Amino acid sequence: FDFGDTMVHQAIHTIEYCLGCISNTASYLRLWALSLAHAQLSEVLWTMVIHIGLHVRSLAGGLGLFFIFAAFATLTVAILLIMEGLSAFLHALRLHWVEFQNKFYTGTGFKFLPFSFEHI
Amino acid sequence: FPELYFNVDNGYLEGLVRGLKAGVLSQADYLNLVQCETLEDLKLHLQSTDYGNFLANEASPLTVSVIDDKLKEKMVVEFRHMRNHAYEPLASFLDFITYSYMIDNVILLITGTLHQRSIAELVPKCHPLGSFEQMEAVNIAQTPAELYNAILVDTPLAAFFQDCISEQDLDEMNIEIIRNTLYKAYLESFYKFCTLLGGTTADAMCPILEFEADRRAFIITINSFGTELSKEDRAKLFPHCGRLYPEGLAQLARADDYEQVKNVADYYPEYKLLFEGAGSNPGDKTLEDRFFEHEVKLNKLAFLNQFHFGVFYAFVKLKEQECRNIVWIAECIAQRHRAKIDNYIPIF
Amino acid sequence: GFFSPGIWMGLLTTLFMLFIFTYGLHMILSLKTMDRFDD
Amino acid sequence: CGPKLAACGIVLSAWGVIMLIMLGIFFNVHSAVLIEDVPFTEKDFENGPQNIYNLYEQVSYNCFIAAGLYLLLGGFSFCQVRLN
Amino acid sequence: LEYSVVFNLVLWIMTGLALAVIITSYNIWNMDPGYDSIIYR
Amino acid sequence: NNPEYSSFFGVMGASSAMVFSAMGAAYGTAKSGTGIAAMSVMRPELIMKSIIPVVMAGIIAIYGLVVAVLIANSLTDGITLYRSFLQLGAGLSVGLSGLAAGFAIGIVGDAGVRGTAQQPRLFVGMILILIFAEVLGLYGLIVALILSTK
Amino acid sequence: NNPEYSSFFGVMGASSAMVFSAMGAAYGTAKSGTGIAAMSVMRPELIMKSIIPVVMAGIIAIYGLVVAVLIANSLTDGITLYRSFLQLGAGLSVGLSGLAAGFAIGIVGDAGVRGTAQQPRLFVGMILILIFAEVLGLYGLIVALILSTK
Amino acid sequence: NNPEYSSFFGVMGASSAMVFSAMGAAYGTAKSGTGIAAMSVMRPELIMKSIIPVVMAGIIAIYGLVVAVLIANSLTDGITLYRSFLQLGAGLSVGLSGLAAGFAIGIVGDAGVRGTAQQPRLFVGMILILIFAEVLGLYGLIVALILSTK
Amino acid sequence: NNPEYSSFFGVMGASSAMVFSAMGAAYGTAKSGTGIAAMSVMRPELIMKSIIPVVMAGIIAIYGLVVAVLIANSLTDGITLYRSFLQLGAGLSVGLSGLAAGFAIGIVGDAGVRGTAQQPRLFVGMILILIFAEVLGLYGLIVALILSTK
Amino acid sequence: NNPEYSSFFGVMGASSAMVFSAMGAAYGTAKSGTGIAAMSVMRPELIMKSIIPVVMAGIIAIYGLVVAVLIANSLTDGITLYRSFLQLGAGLSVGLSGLAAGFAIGIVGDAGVRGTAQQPRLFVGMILILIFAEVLGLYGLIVALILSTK
Amino acid sequence: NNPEYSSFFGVMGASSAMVFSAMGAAYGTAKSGTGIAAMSVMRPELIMKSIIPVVMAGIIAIYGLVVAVLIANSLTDGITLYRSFLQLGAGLSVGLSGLAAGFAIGIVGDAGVRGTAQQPRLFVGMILILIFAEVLGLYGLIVALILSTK
Amino acid sequence: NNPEYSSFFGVMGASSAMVFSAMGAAYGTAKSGTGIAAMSVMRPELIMKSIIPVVMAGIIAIYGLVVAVLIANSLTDGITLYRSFLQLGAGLSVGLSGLAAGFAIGIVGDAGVRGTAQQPRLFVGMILILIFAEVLGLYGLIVALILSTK
Amino acid sequence: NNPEYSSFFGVMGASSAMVFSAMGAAYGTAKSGTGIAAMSVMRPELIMKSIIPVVMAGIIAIYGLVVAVLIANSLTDGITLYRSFLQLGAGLSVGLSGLAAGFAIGIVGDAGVRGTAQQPRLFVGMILILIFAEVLGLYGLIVALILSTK
Amino acid sequence: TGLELLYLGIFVAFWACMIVVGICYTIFDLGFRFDVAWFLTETSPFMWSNLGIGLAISLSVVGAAWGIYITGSSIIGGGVKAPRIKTKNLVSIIFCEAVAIYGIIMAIVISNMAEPFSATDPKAIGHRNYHAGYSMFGAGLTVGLSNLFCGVCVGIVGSGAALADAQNPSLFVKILIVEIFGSAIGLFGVIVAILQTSRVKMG
Repeated sequence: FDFGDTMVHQAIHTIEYCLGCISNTASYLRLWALSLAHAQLSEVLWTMVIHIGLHVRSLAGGLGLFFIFAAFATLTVAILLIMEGLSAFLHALRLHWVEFQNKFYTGTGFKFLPFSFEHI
Repeated sequence: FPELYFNVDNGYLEGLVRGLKAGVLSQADYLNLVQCETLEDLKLHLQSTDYGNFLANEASPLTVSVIDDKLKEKMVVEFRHMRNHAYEPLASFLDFITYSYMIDNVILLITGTLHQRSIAELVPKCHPLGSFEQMEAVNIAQTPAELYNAILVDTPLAAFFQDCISEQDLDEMNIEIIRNTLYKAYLESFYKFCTLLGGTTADAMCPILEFEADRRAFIITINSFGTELSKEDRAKLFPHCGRLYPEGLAQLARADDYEQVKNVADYYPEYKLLFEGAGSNPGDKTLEDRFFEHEVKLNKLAFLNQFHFGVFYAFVKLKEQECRNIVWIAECIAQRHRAKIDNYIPIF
Repeated sequence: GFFSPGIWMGLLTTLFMLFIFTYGLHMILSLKTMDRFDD
Repeated sequence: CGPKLAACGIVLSAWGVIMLIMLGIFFNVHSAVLIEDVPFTEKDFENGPQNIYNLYEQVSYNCFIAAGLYLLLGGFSFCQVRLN
Repeated sequence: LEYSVVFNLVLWIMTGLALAVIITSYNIWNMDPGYDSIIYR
Repeated sequence: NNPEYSSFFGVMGASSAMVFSAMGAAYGTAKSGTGIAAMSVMRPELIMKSIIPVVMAGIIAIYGLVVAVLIANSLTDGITLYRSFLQLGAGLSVGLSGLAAGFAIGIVGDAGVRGTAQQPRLFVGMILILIFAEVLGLYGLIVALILSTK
Repeated sequence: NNPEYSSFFGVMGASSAMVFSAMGAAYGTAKSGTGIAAMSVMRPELIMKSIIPVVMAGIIAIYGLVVAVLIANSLTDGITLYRSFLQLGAGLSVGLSGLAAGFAIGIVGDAGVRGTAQQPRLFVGMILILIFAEVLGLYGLIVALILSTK
Repeated sequence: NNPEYSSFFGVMGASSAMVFSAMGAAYGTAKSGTGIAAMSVMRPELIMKSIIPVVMAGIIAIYGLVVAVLIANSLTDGITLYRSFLQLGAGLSVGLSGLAAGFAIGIVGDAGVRGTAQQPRLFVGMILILIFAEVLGLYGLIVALILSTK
Repeated sequence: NNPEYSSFFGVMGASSAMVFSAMGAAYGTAKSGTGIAAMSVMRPELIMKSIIPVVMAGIIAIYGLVVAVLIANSLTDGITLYRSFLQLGAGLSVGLSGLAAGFAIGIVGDAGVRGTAQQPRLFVGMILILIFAEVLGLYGLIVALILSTK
Repeated sequence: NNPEYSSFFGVMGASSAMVFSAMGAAYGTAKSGTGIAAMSVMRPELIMKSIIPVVMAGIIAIYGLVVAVLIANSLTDGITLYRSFLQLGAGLSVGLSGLAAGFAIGIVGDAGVRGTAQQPRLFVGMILILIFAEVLGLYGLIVALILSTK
Repeated sequence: NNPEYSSFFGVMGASSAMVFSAMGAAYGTAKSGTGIAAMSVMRPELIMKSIIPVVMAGIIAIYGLVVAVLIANSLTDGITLYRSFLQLGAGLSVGLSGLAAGFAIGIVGDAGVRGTAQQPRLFVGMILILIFAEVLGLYGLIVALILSTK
Repeated sequence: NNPEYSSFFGVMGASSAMVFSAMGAAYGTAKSGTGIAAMSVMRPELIMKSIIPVVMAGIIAIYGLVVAVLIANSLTDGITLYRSFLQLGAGLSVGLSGLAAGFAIGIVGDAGVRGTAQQPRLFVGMILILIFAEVLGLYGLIVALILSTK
Repeated sequence: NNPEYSSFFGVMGASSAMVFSAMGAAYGTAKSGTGIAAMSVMRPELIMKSIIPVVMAGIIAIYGLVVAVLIANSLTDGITLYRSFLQLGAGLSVGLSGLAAGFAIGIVGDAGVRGTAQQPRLFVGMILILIFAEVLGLYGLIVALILSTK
Repeated sequence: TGLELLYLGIFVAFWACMIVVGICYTIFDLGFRFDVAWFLTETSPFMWSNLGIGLAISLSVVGAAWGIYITGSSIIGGGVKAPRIKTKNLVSIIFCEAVAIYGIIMAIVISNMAEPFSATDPKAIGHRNYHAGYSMFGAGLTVGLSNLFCGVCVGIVGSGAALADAQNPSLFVKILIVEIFGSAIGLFGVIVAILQTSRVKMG
């Protein structure tokens, strides 16, 4: 064993924990951050679109509202349901991979690989 | 971007070299040349185009070796003219063309000096596009160490040696490792120069120089398999510019059979079509012929702009290919081996 | 103040014709000569 | 058409109806949050709530009509997804 | 009075002298010393 | 009473918070998106995993949005000038720190992705280095929250 | 009551919403449309799939247009200086965020399309990365809608 | 009545509408023309199909002219400072949008024709990318009408 | 009474503490992060030791955070102009010193990582070199703490 | 009556007429001179024919002199700003036109001389192309004469 | 009545007269001398004849001296601004014309001298072209004498 | 009677007289000295002759000194702006003319020494060319002696 | 009697005398040291001689120190603005002349040291060159001592 | 490199001052200085007019100069290997001269509309006179800069035609269409400049 490498590893871990108690403590602000973004996007995507179908008469508004709502659905899917979803997905993975797991999960080892016909 | 400055110094030379680019043999011209039966006819056909009088004041018993020399004589006179007429931004670029020949001339000088031959006997064998102005290296010639110091003093090449080859390396390395190591430093330096000449020069030059870096890597790999070169010596010679540099360059350096090289070319659809397009079987186009064919298809893209240096480099490499073409036609005619006469590369 | 009529008009000319002079001087300082001549 | 357009029309039909009927309800209950969607005017503040209530009915009808077009898109697409 | 005159005289003389120093300083700072017979060794 | 120009500095707060953050996230996405595109050529497997820097660069836009919205919704005609300087201070403290973080994510994302093409073990190291880049936006957010509510 | 010069800032908002988003969408179209052309020689099939960067570059100019029209409809001969600054803020905040988004769409589009030509699997990643670029215009639009309507 | 200098900004609007559209249409025509001419030696039939980028660059010159005529005919010594600023805005908006469009038209025109002469199937895609360059001029025009007519 | 602009130099203090420290930490992270990524291929085991320059770059942004927070905590509308200049001096003192420390950490990190992979012995040296960079952020902090409490 | 400084602009007119025309003539003589030198080595017989672009560059200095003298004779202590600005307009209109025309003569000279060396048929065309550039000098002189005599 | 300050412009006349003429003659001597030295390794007999460019550069400095001294010998306390601006315009008009003439002498001297060593017939051409360069210094003198004697 | 601030321009005279002459002599000594050192590699004997461009560069520093001394000894508290401007003019005229001379001395000293290394005949031409560079300092001096004593 | 905002010029003199002389000595050391290091590779024995250009650069810092200390002891509260300008003049005149000597030393040091190793004779010539650089500092000292005690 | 770093150095130093000055005059409560109303009144209308006239010529001539040397240097270069170039391609120069002609047409018109005031107070000068000054400026600036761009364009594409014609005689006739679209830019720079001038009168 080496006392030098032991100090390097234990110092890095201690520093990452001590600085983590600033940065990782702040890191969960990501939640608020993206939540606000999601809410704003949703309100804008409604406001810039749906109101075109909100004409003063039943027929004249309802006919336009069909196509206007389809554009609204398309945009809310691509932006929110797909991409901001994928954002939250990937951020939450990061929160697990570091800010959670770094307290306890070493995450080093060989993957077990069962030999099988299923690999054909 | 370029038009703020380009025509201020280069507008004439651009119009000149484009004039010389009109003066090329089309496919329709080659389809006259290959029909004829002797060098006297070859002369009479070439006499009708910009090669007019290239075989004037010369012996009636023509030989393909005289045709070869007089084709190059035209090309080198045209180049020396453009280099004398150019201003420093272009002239430094034209000098970058000439290093690709001065390297090979220095390989002769080192080779003869390592065999104790006087360099004055090598002078007539040096390529005219790489002849030196300073001659104390040539005049002294006493020892490889003396030549190496004289090279660093006299020659524009001095910077390339300092980046890659010491005097002690020159004493121990084979001259073909020297050729490719100097060339590695050269192509990377000339590519860096073309990235610093941003915009239309960079966008015309980088496709070519990045291809030449890949081309060395592919060809050096398939040629190394039968040889004492290690995987480390391959890695030491592959130029770092080409599309392979992030990974495929290391994969080639590991590779030791043609299929493992095609497994790199499969990641790059241009190169996949080059290898798929040549098995090198009897009557096939070879891998080498496809690299020369593709290099022409890239050089043809230089003239599709108006204001950049890519035309001068592409022009030299196209007239070089015109010399190789007309010599190859002249061999097939002179030896009656018409079965491969079609293997010229259709430049334009 | 920091400016007066003859000064402000003096600069809107001078800090204009000095731009013109620099365009002139850029082209003149861009002058070069060949390092070589024909045989 | 092809199956891609029919699958699009199925998903659009479902989500369009689900949302537009919820809006039609929220308009018919005259919920306070919905005001910004209603195309009212300065005269609609005269007399009392009767003017704004008539607009809530008109706008609720816009959504029921639009949901009807999504039901028609549904029936068409549930045929086309089987036919293609 | 004449503060704009003093100020512009001082400002443009000091701009001109600052540029003529800075430009001259740049040209002398970044000359090629050109010792070619030894620069490679 | 309170000076007529006062809300101009509060507006530049909100604007800077969004603008410089969008420049930061754009640089981050441009450089890392280039690295992903170049890496993909011989790595169909890594394309999805490599999006990490790109999405992380997006966070800087959102920190910019958070402060920009937080300032923008706090503006009024009556603004005390002091509150406008706090809002400029905030909008730069996030905005330019997000520019800094975006630079780091762009350079690191590009290099980290290419290095991961060469050596798949780097994927963990890339995440860790991108955290030390990304937190520069977060520190800029913290200061901008404190300033925009002092 | 209000300075006659007051509307000047609000006009620079309406202008800058369109100007800097046009620059962003122009660069986004120029850079990616150079890549599409270079690609198409090798892969004639990918032309219609490769347009998407250009479509998103168009969308950034639409965010410019949205705010530019919203401000230009909001302007009036006596506008309160507060609202004039809020409009300058909206204009810059969409406009320069649009520029940043356009830079990202440009770089990502060029790299993404060339990479796709060499690796068809990149197309999925390229679209995702392009949405993470194009949304920077949309975040600028959010703040600009807030400021112009506040 | 109105201030003595009032018409100056509106005049700069009419000038900027033309000048930046002459910059945009010049670069768009110059860059496209270099492409068209250099290309045409390789494919002498494709000049007519390839003129379209220059016609798009002429269209964004028309946008600058239309606005500059409208500003110039709206001007008078009696003009109120408000409309003198709206006209400045219309002039910068169309002028620099036409500049952006022209920059894009030049790049995609040149890359487009150079690609097309190698691979004629690019043409249908080239038209679409050029439309998304030229329409930035149309969004510049839309804003500039909505300002200058107010 | 104290001039109403007096807080401006205070918030520029807090901004400069943050921003220039984040710029230093970003550059220190970007160069060292390039070094790590480019090193990883030849010595994959060195990634976890090689993070140290990156961590020290991150620390420089923490120095800027601390001072920007201390400045922010000390602000008030009624602040005497003297104290606001102290806060600017503190802000620039940490902020630009951290820029300097970050520049050094970037250059030392990139050289230090690439050297260490060819020769492990360098590590013992380059950590001490990096200490002598990072201490510049500490001196900038010490001065900024003194100044911001006079 | 008139301002104490009034004569300054008209003096700068007289100066600019000479100075910018000397700059244009100098460049025109320097480029043509370089052309002549590097032509004469190969075609010594063409010197006496090829000096033409040099004398024409010399004539562009004369156009400046004509105006510079005509302005200088027109000056007086009491000169009204009207006449003084007409003289400055004259100063630019000749001066920068001579600077422009001189650059075209210099470049067309340097091309034309090195062209004629290889192709005697150029010698008429070169002088037609140069006479167009000399008329650009007249299009300065003519208005500068008109302004000075107003 | 005569103001203070007035002698400054007349002094900057006498300065500019000498300074820009010395810069013209220095450049003219520096290029010409480079030409003579780099030439005279091959053709030593041409050293003496090739001095002429350097002599004409010297004459440009003499024109600067003559104007500077003429102005200096006609500065006076309480000079009217009229004569003082005339002295400024004179000093620029020689000084910058002599600067331009100096660039022409320099370039022509270097091209003509290194050319003449390859081809002796160039010499008569070089002298004529140097006269067309050198006369620009005389035009700067004629205008400067005219202005400085009103 | 006469203003404070009057001495400032005369002091900038003494400064410019020395600073620009020392810059001139420094360039002349730098460029010449690097030439001499490089030359001596081939030629062991030419050093004590080839020093002369450095000695003439040394003279330029003495011209600056002479004027800077004359200026410095002339200044007093009560000095009129008229003598002060004359002292500025003197200091600029010697200063920048000594700079122009020093620029030429450096270039012709270096070229002259390099040519003399290969060809000893050049030394006489080198001295003549160098006198025509050195005299520019002397013309600067002559004007500055006149102005500072006017 | 005397104004405030007045000792500032004399203080910038005290600083400049040291700062520019340190910059002069720093360049004069940085080039010279690169020379000594690059030289020593083949001629180790020359170091204790070839240090001279560095020692000379050290004397340029000492010239700065002498004037900066002289001014720093010559200042007083409310110093007459005349002496404050003289000390500014001194502080630039030694400072920037030291900077000029530093540039000359740095160049001839880096050339002369390399040259001395290839040519052992050069060392005497090199000192005789360096004396003509170092004396530029001494000329800057002379004028600065005159001015600061005038 | 060097002059671009000098132009950038001046440009950044200038805007770094202007950000600070604009902040200072806002925050110190000094909006009674930075009086753009003062700048636009006390600057004489004759200055704005004569910069307009001078730039209307000179910028048109600068655009026509690049027009000439960009096409001309290609005409000469191609002409060596293709003598046919030296006549047909001259039309591109004629369109560069036409861009200068458009300058001088417009600038003579504007010049021959200027007249002296006999007054010096902004109230007595009055709106008509100011509007003449500013209009003649913007008009003269608009023809000048529009011709600057137009002439560079026609230059560029005239080298276009010439370098293509050097390789195939037929191309010039078809390529000539781009020179027409280039030339229209200078004509637009006249039409608007006439309109910008068309209503003015000094007195």
